[PDB]
Amino acid sequence: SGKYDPDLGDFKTIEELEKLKPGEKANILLYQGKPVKVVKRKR
Amino acid sequence: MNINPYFLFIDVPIQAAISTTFPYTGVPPYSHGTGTGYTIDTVIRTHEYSNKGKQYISDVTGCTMVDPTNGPLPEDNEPSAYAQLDCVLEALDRMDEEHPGLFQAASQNAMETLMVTTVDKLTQGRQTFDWTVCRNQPAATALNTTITSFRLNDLNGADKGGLIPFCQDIIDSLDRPEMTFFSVKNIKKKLPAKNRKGFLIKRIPMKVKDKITKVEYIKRALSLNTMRAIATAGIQIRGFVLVVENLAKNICENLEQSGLPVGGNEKKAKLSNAVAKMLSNCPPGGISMTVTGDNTKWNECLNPRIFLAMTERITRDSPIWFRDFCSIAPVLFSNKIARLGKGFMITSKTKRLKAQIPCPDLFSIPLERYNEETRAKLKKLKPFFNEEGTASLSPGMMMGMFNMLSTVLGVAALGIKNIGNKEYLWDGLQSSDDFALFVNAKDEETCMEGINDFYRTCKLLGINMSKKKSYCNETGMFEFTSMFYRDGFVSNFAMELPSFGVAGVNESADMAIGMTIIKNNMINNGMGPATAQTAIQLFIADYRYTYKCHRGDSKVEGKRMKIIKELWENTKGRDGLLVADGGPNIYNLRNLHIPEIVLKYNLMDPEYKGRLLHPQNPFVGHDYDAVSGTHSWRTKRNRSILNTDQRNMILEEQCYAKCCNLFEACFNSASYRKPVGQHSMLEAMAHRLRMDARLDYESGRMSKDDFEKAMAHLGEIGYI
Amino acid sequence: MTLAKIELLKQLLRDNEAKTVLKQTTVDQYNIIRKFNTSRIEKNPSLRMKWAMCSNFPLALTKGDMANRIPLEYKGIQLKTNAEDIGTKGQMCSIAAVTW
Amino acid sequence: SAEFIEMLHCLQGENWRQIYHPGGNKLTESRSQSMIVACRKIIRRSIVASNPLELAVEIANKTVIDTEPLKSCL
Amino acid sequence: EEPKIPNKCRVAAWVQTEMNLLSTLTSKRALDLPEIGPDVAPVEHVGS
Amino acid sequence: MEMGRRIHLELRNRTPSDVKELVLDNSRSNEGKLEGLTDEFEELEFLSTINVGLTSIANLPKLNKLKKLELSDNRVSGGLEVLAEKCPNLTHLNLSGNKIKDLSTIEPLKKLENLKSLDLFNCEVTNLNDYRENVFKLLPQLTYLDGYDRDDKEA
Amino acid sequence: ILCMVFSQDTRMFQGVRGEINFLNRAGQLLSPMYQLQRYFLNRSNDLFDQWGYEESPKASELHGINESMNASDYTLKGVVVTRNVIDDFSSTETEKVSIT
Repeated sequence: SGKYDPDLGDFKTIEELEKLKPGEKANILLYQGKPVKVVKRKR
Repeated sequence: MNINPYFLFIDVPIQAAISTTFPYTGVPPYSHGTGTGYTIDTVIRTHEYSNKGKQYISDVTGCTMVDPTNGPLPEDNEPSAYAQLDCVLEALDRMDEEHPGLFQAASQNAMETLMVTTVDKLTQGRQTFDWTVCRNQPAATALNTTITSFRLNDLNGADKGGLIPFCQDIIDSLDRPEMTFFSVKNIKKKLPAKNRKGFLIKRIPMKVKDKITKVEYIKRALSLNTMRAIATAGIQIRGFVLVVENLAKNICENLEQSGLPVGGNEKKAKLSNAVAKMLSNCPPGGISMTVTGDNTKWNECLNPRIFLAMTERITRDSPIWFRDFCSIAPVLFSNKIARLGKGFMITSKTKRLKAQIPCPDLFSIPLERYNEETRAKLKKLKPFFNEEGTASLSPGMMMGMFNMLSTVLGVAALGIKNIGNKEYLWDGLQSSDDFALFVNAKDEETCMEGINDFYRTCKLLGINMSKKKSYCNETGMFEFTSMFYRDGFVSNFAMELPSFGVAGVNESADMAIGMTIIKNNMINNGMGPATAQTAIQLFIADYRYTYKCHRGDSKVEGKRMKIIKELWENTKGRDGLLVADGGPNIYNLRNLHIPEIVLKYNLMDPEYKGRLLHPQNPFVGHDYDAVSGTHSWRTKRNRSILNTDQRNMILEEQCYAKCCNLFEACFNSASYRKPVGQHSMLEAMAHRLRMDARLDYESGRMSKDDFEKAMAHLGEIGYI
Repeated sequence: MTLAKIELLKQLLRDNEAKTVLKQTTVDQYNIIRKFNTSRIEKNPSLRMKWAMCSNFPLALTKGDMANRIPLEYKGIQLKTNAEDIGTKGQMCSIAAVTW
Repeated sequence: SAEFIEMLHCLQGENWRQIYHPGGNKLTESRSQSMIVACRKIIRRSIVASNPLELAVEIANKTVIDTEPLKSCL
Repeated sequence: EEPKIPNKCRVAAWVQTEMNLLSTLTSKRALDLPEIGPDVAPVEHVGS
Repeated sequence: MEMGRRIHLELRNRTPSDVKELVLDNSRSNEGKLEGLTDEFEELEFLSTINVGLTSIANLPKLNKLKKLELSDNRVSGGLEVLAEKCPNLTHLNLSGNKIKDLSTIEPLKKLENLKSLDLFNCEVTNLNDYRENVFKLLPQLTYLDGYDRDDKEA
Repeated sequence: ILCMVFSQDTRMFQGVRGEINFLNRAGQLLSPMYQLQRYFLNRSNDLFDQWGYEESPKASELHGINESMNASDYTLKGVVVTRNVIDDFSSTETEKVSIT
């Protein structure tokens, strides 16, 4: 849904991703220097 | 659920369960300190078990001597060193009769090997006690120092090259009234060093000449210094012990009872064969019993005089000169003098002080100032103490120095096979410290009578069986030198495992040495396939860490890893790249004896093959098996001080410090502006000042007057 | 100041011992005294090579056309050194050089 | 045997024994020496699987010794 | 000075807990060993 | 301070059936009990008993609406089967800091089926091999534990 | 270095080699004295090289110090290190001081 936003915080581990709730946006890292911002979906 | 590891023994035989209990076959770091106290205790115990013998005063070294041989027989189960000569001679006679033509052949082979050997053989050994400096030095350095001292004393045995002339010169040097030699003396320092004052104090060594009276050299040669070996012997003893041990090894090799020098699965074969042989000839309906005997104070009870008797009996039909050569070692050991080491340490808590009392001043203070144990030990050691901080020690063997002869004596004890013509027959195996005894009889009562007779017999020969560390059980299960045998199955108690890190030579050499070490561990110590593969994995990990040669396709970063990644990208035959170049490892059990270059040759890129195996590459320049390529580089091995005389006389003149001070400012203002490469420091200074003046004038720091003045002075220097 | 250093060098040259030591002893020999002054030999070969590899130029290098064929720098990475060495009496090369 | 000691690390152990045979320039029965081993593997693949017949014939029909089907060589 | 011989102590209950816990399976591993060449001989297969 | 004072403060001198939660913390108890809570209580959802010195569970009103209960820092060591006969509707159980000897103490929770989370911290039973697995197969009804069943959610 | 800058010695001025346009964390241009202070402290080996050297203080205790701060002879022009105790800062009057 977006791009790297240091304000939202650092990258979130799979442990936090799995316990996340729908409608909440998080940040992940593909590889060194290419972060991305994602959002959970019900579907 | 509280775990109980010992419960494993319920479901597994203990022989397998306790396999490889100690990963280390060497020595731990936390072992009870072997200092002056330990050696004092050792000498005390050696003299304690033989105090009923004949005590006299040596007329050569003027030291107390104890001779227990042919002494009163023991009346108690305590350890005894009183070995009757007649029993030993009879045992040797029985061994010779059983093995006709054995002693003669072994003595002949030993004398021939001695004739063909060379002095250089003495350099293959552990730390040796150098007498010129009275310390522990490498074998080569000790031999060189002894040779130099002999040359100074008109003794040139090493010149002839043979070992016989060297030993002849040793025994002749034992006769010179005054012995002159070289020694190293340290003197303090006054040369500059930049910490906060350009001045530091250290120690510099110099070579000096020192002379010693006859008795002093005699005592020094017999001295045994201490660093599970307890002491080391100098060079005057090494050749004779070498010859005697070669003789004993020749005898042992043909003794079926001897457990040496067997190594590898041959040990298992010998164990199983001995068990099978003993069971086969068991009396119909009889009982076979096995004792995993151990010997307490083995080397604190064997007497050098008994070894001399054994050597004389063995070489009864041999040239007289060889007989004397063999006898020279036991007589030297029979007069051994122990060195007590550094000394003790005494402290005062109230004033927060401590001091070190060296061995010569051991008794210089009242005994009340030593703790209880040291007080008692010194009280007991007083009679056997010399004024030069050394202890006379006639008996004992201070751990392994005649291990082969010890095994021969044990085999002789095992060869009697009967006493009183009773209904029991004994035999077994023995390797220089431990014996397994098999006895066949009718009932266990007769077997134990035979075991008792064997115990008494070995007592008569000075061998003391350990009642507190021995047991008996029906034959089929026992132990022999940390190797448990159980109805065919065989396990090890302690196995040496590969140590962390590479061998420490170079990439290809380190890889080859690691693989050959793993192969040797498999062959000898019996390492299973899975363990060997895991060892290969660990060695590869350590090798990659040490050489920074991770896989080319890995994501690690490093100075060398960029080029490795580029090579991996540019290479087609990625299976043929060496591990040192980030390639894939392909080593496994079937190919642990093949160099990786040979393994990967068929898969290497031809261009990569040419680059790697270039006949003239700048790295290689000018055991294990490998291939000479660009990975056989050599590291800079050049340190210490050379030009010692010139440097010492320069540093002792005066003005060196001023030269250093002038050098420091200019040549440290910049990290590296030195025209190095044998340039005279004055020339480098001249060039540096010329460039500095040029830059100052160009930037305007100096006017033309100062410029010309500086060049005038620089013109006067001679490099402008 | 250049003049101050110049005058100090002349004053030092007035004395014979300083002049002799400066004329004979080379810049290469200057490093040697500092080494034994504050350095000595080590042990534990496994760790010794571990320390050596991390250094800049631990590998000895031969002298010849091939030695000079490889460059001084590569993608911002040094390979060898120009000035002669004392021990090997030749150039010294970095580990990366081999990979190059 | 000179050729057996070199591999001893992989032949004999304390409580195990590996049956290994040497080699060296035994070329001439190439095709045969191939088919047998290939055929062996097929059986090793079929015996474990249920109903080995169809699987064995399938693997045998779809195997080629580098130019030709195994059937022709057999 | 006299030698400080080691004292004498009774059973410590924490060693049992140490053994119990160190033998449990956690959620993380810290072992990453390199690879080995392909296995051909039966002994290599058994070891693998 | 006493359990009665806490009851009065929380209820504020009102009918017992007016609050669905209680906070009995830092309250001294007679021989380690939870007196001051009469059996007349009919509605209760949350409970909190910390530093009460409770040594046993033998006095508790019969209930059918409680879903959470909190016990901590107590020397209680005894069978908890009585909870089934008193209130078999527990969902959150907290025994952090309690004193339980062996696994047998937590056995009687099998008959309870509504329990989903159980807490046992620094307990003598917690320091055992496969305690996590052993408890799980001993209480199949359990859906949560000290916090790491499979993920992390909050009560 | 600080006494050097404060003394306003002509040699210190002639020893400058870079540039003086620095500011503070608040972003202000300082007087040339403090700019020189910051320049010399940042680059200590700027006025030290061209300052000039002076013979060591030949005496019982007076001994020199070189540019590297080691207690080495051939000291800086003027600088002297005495192996004694200098006790200073007497009469701490706390005299009246105004604040702008």
